[PDB]
Amino acid sequence: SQEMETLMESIKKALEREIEQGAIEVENLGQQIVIRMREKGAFPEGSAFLQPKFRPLVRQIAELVKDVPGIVRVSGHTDNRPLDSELYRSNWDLSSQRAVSVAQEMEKVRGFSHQRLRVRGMADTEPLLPNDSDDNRALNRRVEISIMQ
Amino acid sequence: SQEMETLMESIKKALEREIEQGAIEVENLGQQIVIRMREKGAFPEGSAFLQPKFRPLVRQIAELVKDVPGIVRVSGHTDNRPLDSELYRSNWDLSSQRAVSVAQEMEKVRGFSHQRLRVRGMADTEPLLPNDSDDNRALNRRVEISIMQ
Repeated sequence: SQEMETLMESIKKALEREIEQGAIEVENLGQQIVIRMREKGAFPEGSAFLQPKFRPLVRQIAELVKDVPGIVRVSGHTDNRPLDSELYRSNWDLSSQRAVSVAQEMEKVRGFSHQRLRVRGMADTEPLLPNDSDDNRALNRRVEISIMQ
Repeated sequence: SQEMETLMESIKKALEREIEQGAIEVENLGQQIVIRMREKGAFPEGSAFLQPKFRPLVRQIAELVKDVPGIVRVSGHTDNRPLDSELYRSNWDLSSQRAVSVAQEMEKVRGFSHQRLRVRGMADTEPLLPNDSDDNRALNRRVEISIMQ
């Protein structure tokens, strides 16, 4: 587990500003490191299109973990509001596509193995917060990258 | 698992016909029941569009499992051939969207808990066989429904 702690703090350091700005949270979860990335500044609402300024952050994360063993699971999330858009068939679709964008962006980093990636759409099944206000529903719409040894 | 072993037989007998044809395969892996649906007959090649004749089979599976506890994880898979797609951005996308099509169909069944579902795209990271023949690749392109107690 030595590599877990060194890896976690290494990420914490490299992402210091993003963490301080609330755009990212990094915490240990059993034998996995979980990186949560807020919707604001990463995706436009209702869209899976990864936003320009966020691409490099994603690649940085990929850079940080490329030399570590273990599955990299990318998971998209929505709030519990039914979705009305013509582009996506449901919350499963949108949460799924968001994880797809991030995974596609990570595998562009040379040395980051494609084989390590797993993509998940979680729709509204794993809330962080009760869906009882706008601020909360927004925090639930994060994308998560889980590093699993 | 006795609730599972019963479940499994209920499934094996429910889908005996399709199990014969080779449309479905039912295995048991640990405390989990895996249903593998063959690409041919369920999805066109290169498409996440669930074929009309295959929809009722998916609903039937949702019916058979609606009464047991446990996560229902739907996973799409591809072979390792690069996707030549207008419609899909990558094998993550296509494999992902296939799992979305199946999940959306299952939750149309009354009493089936939306909250149980998980959607994953595995691309080519979990071959059942090496991608060295046309039969093998066709086989790798299945979709799986995993029932996890």
